[PDB]
Amino acid sequence: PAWMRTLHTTASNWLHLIPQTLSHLKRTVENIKDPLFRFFEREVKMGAKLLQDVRQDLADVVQVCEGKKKQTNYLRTLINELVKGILPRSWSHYTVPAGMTVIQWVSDFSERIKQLQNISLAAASGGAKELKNIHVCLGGLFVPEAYITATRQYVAQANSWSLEELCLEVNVTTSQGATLDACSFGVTGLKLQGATCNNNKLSLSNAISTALPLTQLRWVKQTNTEKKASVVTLPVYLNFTRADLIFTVDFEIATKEDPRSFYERGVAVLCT
Amino acid sequence: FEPPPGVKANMLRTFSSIPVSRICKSPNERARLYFLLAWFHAIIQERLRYAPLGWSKKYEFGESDLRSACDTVDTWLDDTAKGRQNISPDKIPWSALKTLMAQSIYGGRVDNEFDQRLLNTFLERLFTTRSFDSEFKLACKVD
Amino acid sequence: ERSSFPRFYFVGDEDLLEIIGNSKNVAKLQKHFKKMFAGVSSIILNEDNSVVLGISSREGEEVMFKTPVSITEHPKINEWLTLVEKEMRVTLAKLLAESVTEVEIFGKATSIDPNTYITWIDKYQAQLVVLSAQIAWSENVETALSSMGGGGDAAPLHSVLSNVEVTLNVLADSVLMEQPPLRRRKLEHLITELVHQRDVTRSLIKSKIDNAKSFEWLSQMRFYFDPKQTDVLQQLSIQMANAKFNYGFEYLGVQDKLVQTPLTDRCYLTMTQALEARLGGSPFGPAGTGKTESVKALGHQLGRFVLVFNCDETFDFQAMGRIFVGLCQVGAWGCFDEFNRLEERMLSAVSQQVQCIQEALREHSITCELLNKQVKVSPDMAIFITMNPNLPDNLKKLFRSLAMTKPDRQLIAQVMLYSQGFRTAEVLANKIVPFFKLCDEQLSSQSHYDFGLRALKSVLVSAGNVKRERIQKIKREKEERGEAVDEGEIAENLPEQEILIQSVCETMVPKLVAEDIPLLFSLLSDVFPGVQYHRGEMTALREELKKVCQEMYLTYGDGEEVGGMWVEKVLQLYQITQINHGLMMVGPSGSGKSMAWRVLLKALERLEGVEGVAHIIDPKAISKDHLYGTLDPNTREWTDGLFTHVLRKIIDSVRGELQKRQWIVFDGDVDPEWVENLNSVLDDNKLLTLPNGERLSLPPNVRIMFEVQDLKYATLATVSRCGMVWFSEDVLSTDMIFNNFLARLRSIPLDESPMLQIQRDAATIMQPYFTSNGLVTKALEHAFQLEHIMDLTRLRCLGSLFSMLHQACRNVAQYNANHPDFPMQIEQLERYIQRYLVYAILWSLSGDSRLKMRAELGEYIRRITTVPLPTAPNIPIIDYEVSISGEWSPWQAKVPQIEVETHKVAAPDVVVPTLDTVRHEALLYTWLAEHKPLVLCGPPGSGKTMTLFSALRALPDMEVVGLNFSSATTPELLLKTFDHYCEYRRTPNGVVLAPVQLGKWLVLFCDEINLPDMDKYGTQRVISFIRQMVEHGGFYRTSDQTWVKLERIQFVGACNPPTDPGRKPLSHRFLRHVPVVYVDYPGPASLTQIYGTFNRAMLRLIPSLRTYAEPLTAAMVEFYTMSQERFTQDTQPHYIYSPREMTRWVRGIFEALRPLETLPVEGLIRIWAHEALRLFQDRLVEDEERRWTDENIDTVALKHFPNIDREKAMSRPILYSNWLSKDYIPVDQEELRDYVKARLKVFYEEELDVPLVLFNEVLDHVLRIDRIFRQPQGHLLLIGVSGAGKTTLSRFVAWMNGLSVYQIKVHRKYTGEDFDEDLRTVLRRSGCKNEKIAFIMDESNVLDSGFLERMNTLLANGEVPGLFEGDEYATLMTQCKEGAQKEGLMLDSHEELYKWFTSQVIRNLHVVFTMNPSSEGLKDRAATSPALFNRCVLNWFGDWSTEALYQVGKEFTSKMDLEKPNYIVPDYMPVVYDKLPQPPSHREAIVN
Ligand SMILES: Nc1ncnc2c1ncn2[C@@H]1O[C@H](COP(=O)(O)OP(=O)(O)OP(=O)(O)O)[C@@H](O)[C@H]1O
Ligand SMILES: Nc1ncnc2c1ncn2[C@@H]1O[C@H](COP(=O)(O)OP(=O)(O)O)[C@@H](O)[C@H]1O
Ligand SMILES: Nc1ncnc2c1ncn2[C@@H]1O[C@H](COP(=O)(O)OP(=O)(O)O)[C@@H](O)[C@H]1O
Ligand SMILES: Nc1ncnc2c1ncn2[C@@H]1O[C@H](COP(=O)(O)OP(=O)(O)O)[C@@H](O)[C@H]1O
Repeated sequence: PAWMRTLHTTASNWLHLIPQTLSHLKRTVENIKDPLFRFFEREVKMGAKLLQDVRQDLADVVQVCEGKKKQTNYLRTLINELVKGILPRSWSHYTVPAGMTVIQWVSDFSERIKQLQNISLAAASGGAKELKNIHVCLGGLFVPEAYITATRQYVAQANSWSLEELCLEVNVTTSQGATLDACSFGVTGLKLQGATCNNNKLSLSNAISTALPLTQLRWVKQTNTEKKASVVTLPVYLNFTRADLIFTVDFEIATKEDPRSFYERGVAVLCT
Repeated sequence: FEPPPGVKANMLRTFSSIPVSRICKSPNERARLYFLLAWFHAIIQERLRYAPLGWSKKYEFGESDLRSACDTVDTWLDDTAKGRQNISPDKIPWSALKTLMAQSIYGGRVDNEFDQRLLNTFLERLFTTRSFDSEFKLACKVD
Repeated sequence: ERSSFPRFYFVGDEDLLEIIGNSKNVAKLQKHFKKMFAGVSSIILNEDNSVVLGISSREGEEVMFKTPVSITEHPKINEWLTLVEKEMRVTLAKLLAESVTEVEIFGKATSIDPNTYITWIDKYQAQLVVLSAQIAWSENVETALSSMGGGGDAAPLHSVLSNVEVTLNVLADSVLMEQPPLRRRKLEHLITELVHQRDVTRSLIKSKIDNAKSFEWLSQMRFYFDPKQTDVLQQLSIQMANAKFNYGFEYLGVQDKLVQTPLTDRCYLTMTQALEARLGGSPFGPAGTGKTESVKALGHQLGRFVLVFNCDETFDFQAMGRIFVGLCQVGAWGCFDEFNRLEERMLSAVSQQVQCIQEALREHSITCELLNKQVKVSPDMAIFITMNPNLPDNLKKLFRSLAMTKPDRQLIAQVMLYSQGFRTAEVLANKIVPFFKLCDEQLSSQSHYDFGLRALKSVLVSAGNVKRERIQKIKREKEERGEAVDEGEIAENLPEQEILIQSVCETMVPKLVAEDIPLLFSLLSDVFPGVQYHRGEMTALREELKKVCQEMYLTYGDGEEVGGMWVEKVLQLYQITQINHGLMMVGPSGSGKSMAWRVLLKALERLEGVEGVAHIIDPKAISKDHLYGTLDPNTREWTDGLFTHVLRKIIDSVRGELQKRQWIVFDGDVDPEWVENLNSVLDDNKLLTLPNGERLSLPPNVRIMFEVQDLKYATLATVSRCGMVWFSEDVLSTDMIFNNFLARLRSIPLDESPMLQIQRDAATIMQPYFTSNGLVTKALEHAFQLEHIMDLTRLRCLGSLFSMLHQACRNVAQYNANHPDFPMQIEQLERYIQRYLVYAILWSLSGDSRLKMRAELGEYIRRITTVPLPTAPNIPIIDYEVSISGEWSPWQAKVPQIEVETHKVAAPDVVVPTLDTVRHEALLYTWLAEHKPLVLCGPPGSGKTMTLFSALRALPDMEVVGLNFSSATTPELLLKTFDHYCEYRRTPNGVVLAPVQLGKWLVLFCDEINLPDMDKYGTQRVISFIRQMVEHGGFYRTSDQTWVKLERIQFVGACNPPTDPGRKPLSHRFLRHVPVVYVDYPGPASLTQIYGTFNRAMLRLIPSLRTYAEPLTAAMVEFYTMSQERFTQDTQPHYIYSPREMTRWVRGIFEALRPLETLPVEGLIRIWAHEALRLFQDRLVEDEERRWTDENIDTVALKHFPNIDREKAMSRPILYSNWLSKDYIPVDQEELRDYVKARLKVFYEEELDVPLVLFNEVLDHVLRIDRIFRQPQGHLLLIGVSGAGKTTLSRFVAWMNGLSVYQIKVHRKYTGEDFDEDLRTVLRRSGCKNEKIAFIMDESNVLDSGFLERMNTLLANGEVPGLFEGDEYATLMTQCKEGAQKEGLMLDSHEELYKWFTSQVIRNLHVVFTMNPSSEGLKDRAATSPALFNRCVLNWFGDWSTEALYQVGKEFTSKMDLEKPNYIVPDYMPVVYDKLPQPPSHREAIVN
């Protein structure tokens, strides 16, 4: 059947596209003490497991396509989902937009695995200290709220502060013109929909989306001072479907702006 | 059969659905309130079509919620204005309407905190004594 | 009757009948009051039991009626019930008035006196004092707003807030010091409400509200009390927003107060608006957000009882219908929990019901149709539906919605901390809540992990208890050292972060896996920085544990010492017992959970002086209806379940068990079917609710624990509702098990002392090998690396090794007994024990694997050990045995050389001894001496059933009972076997099940122990039951729910590999107790020996051929070899080969030879070829397979019989028949065709006239089928495309041989009972009549798998006991009696005539099964019912071949004349018929 031949073609194409393997992080007592290393090791293990599962499933599909392997119930269900264009349930272990088809999912998985491979290489080259200074895309991670919590824990442990007394400040600056302080963590890929951010100041704009060059998350002691009238709280959704709420950022609107207009127009930060 | 899109069409359907006698009661201001309610309802429903942007999910802001809001307005206006032909716009129980239509009606389906914030913004913009002036703007810089 | 006073309408028909019958027995009415009241569990009466003095709640708080209701004055049940309810409402209102006046005296006060406040709290109820505080605060705020109405004036409202503050202060001092638990709950509720009132008053102050009608005040829930109101019921009115509700005034007793967090307030507003608008509310949202609780709190605050149903997948309707109509008549609220879980049809039905009720409610804004009855719906009725993400389409317009997206955990804590009396509660809450978020996120995911709200709540309650205990300890120290006592001083100087850390650790560390323990500490270092805790050792408990471990022969240790981890786990179990009533010891089997809790119970008994009693209940083995209790659908009688029975026994306090410590251990797997009922017990309410409605209060001394190995299937609800203790397999190290075995061997004698001295000497000998990193440990580590047929469990291997060493000690004792002159000296004893130990590791660790891994283990142990070993160059130590002289002697010498009798060839009973036979006989002897159940696992056939049977019949005192387990096996089968062969007797220990035959060990052989199907939760009921009697030494009789101890009963099982289709792997917990021996197919040498013996015994009939016995057997084996190598099971599901085929071969050759007095070698080769074709060729599917088979048998015949003629011995027409000749001598195909054609003509004349063309395949088929009918118990599995003639030939053969054809007329309504009755008729028609029946079955006639199960049992036993019972069985008995009288056999008892009936059926009845060639369907049929593939012989009709089609065409188109002389032969003839004549005629061309 021609469907079998074209499924062979697309399976081979994806097996070429997806990276080969992922390297687990090396455990160490000092690394175990570090929370960022723990979070990144969990992410690496999850990514490696999912990558191995997907690669083995694609290899089994290819072997069936040659006729060398018979379609078991799991393999038959996978083939049916592939032909119908629906995302297999086994593959989807992280949160994914509902309408995303298989090809886009494979592309996203490839990008995430590339990011994880770079992260593992950087960690192996240095350690947790280098792991602190890695600019990581929140959308690329499987659980970005875990990353936010990990940064909070790292800042609390470095300065011997308590977790509940720390608050988050966002500094949106260019990647080249950025300062990596002790409490500052870089994040890329955030996109602002409904507004433009210049000099950490929000301005209303008609553009559909303005890409934030580099967002610096800084954990600071609770000043216990009321937020100014120009301070606006913007949600950070994981994808464009706006079903996942990672956290909330606080920005300073420009003068002559109205925060109610910001609320009405649905201005929000998106991970991807 | 589908409802014709358009704030004008939505308001016309809302006004046709409500009996004419109810909107014309002892307080002459009551009709004004109803109009505002209709407008607000229309706006809310017309933000459903832009689901990712206007809201976070396709809520069921159906006719039942509109009927509940009309009943709430009726009861609170009757309690505040006990058979008075005219009532001052300040004396209108604005806070009761805003709170009830932010938490009980139109807010029971709202689970996202930011959707609740948007609903509160809309209610505080529309339902106020300042609406009873001829300078009130139902919308700003439309075109 | 129920129409008047609808309040008792709540109960069903059962309780109505009971209250009508026992109306005068008021003491028996307490269950009804427990059912319908919320808090009232009993009514307080006098000694005369004639006047209702008051009411009493489950906690012990009671209310005395101002004017008691006299039952004598109103004999009618309804009249005095209504009087009691009215009295309770009026008295509650009067007490509310009194307490409101008292608290108003307390209100408006600069300071309050603690003694007066505590006295006021003690005087009234918790609900009443909370309501009085609410009323007083509401009135004070209303007065303040009335004063403020002027506007721009001074604010005494501050004072009101200050008032609350000051009284809050005294509360913060009341809970610090020790209080009675009831007053403690009262103080907790009062503190929670006072904190809420202070917060809302602060909000009012901030808002500067100065008008009483301002909506900011109107939103808050307000209470108004009007003494002036004539009706006490209407005195209290709860107004919030525009909604108004009259207070229920119904006694709630004491309930858990819910801190009113922002969300809960929003919920209150939304639900009150919905109820005012006369439609219910749906608080949809995720799990554990307050959805259900919030509804219950709203109902209780209005004085109403909410009935919270559970909408699980297994949901009852008639109970739901009765409970719902009861609520409708009562007017009490009803909440639905997780509506979406309901089945779509179930959902639609319940949605329609609630739609009708809601429509009635809106119409009331009055009776409605419910269960074909008129139900009066009170206006106060309300309905709530909690959902998890929508509402059904018919309900979307009838119900408001509300979002419980996220609970206010940060406040819930703060408020509960201030309730416990903690200072700096804000910081502690802001630390603890994110800490639990971290635990829920950062810790590795596990099935038993739980970090939800319920956890926070519990952890905080435990922290409050810990702080109170520490306060008491410091107070006692101050009493002993000095005299300055000041509770405030102790509280101020008391660290509180340390208390929270200690409580968190005591509650959560036990459930943490080995890897997650450090992370938690790091998490604490992140949340509670710089503050550390140190666990307080229990020195007295450690000493008691050491003594009990010494008494029980267990290893005890401290810290890093051996057994330290186990001791820490026992201490953690003790702490969880202290801080919880529901426990769960999770961990892989073999972690010591059972012994951990047993040792802890014994140590607690010996320490505290409170004797402990443990009830071990297996939930899965018993039925859930028998577990919790049965309510008869018609007689409505309630019989308490096992758990219900033991709980009622404990509550009754008959023999002081309330004094004792009762531990109910639910040993067994847990699934969300039975434990759902236990969810009402594991919560803080601690009550068991039965379907009859009767609720039993859980005594404080009772602890519920689930000794469950895995939690992959338990719901998160139960996980969150009980404490968890994790027992990793690393807890019980191997050294501990070795020490336990050695101590038990040294201490207890094996018989029940000389052999005790022998055991001590043996333990001294093997002590070097049992040390840490010894021979046994390294051998076990290597054995885990190999592959085994079943799952490897460390305790299984260790238990088998210990049993075999016990057998070694018994052998030493026997040798000493038989040699009184010379008992075995020390050197020979060391040699024997060392060699037997090596042999014991060899046969214990690798006793369940193939020979290659057995040899691998042998080589490894040879490399690593120092014990002397046999010097055989290639023979492994396994074929060697250890003699009583301590020497390595070959097993071959133990193998004799017997010559079977000629008439006994291939007989079922005879077993030819060989290497595998003797080795497995020795292993079976050993594992039967200790009565240890064992499992013989191996491929089909393989000599497993017979090898076991030979051993068991060799044993004299052990009778055998076989039980063919099927895919539908249930413990009722074991119960039937027990009541058939054993009997219950009352003994001083208790009731005991023992065989009716004295001094006999009944062995319940189970033919297929892994066949039974597992439930949807991975549990096999029969396997769990067998494990239960094996490990607990007994089971539970459900007729009276009593512990039955098994006496002289042991189990033995056999099974095919679990990897085979239709085979389920056994539980690890069960596999721990049963050693598995892998009986592989006998090797070529074993087959050669066994069947050379059979051939030599066979050929004694014809001496002139005797000398050919040796090669023939080889040939018979030789060909067979490549058969098992060529047609593997991968190609086809039925392509299996076993020594059973070879035995059938020998039997067939003997049957062919016995008639004939003399016969040359060519005739013998012809018989052998005929049998090879009839065994190894009909099963084949493809033509090339048959060609290969024929060529291979040809080659084998020439290889082993070279000096023979191929044309005569191996003539192509191999047709054997007894139709023409008297004897079974081969017949030419043509003469056979002529005879069967004449028989077909007679068939046409007599039976149905259908023309049948006689192609050569029909001859072969009519021969094989006739062969099968002639042999007793001849059963066929005909396979072929439909219409090929399977039934056509079956009917023909049955008519020819005299068998009456019987087919079952199957239709759509042909139920299982109809098939059962047809089977009964056939059984009557076969055995009772001595009339042979050809039973025609087609898979179309099969409408259910149960048909196949009954057929399986019939094939495997020649009968099915299930069909014939009671009057039917008596009719059968009469019939077989008449039949035996006619035939000439005089038998009286039922058993002998039943056996004669079974023999008659097995010799007469013949069942055939026709099927189409569905290979996947073939595999499913084989897996579902093994008997159709076990002994049923199956043929491959397939489809008519080209030759067959050609012959059909010619014979049928013989009448028409396609004889055309003008036909010319073409140059190219498209030949498709193989034997087409070289000139095609016109007719030949047309047929082609
Ligand atoms: N402290 C100990 N020292 C030495 N041996 C011990 C100790 N505790 C238990 N054992 C032994 O180890 C084995 C543990 O059996 P036990 O039934 O307690 O395990 P389990 O994990 O509860 O298994 P199951 O869940 O199947 O009941 C037994 O042979 C027991 O005698
Ligand atoms: N406002 C609250 N005050 C006190 N406890 C609460 C509150 N909200 C929720 N809880 C607790 O949280 C848990 C949620 O249980 P439940 O109400 O059954 O949740 P759900 O119905 O969402 O499954 C319970 O232990 C409940 O007592
Ligand atoms: N040592 C032996 N002596 C005699 N017959 C044997 C021996 N080993 C195997 N057989 C033959 O193999 C067959 C084994 O079948 P059986 O053990 O009943 O299968 P299962 O154990 O699966 O029920 C028997 O028919 C028997 O004739
Ligand atoms: N040897 C044969 N010659 C001619 N017709 C046959 C032969 N065997 C079967 N049939 C035909 O098959 C029909 C019955 O098929 P049946 O045996 O019921 O199919 P199944 O194989 O499903 O049992 C009869 O009508 C008969 O004509």
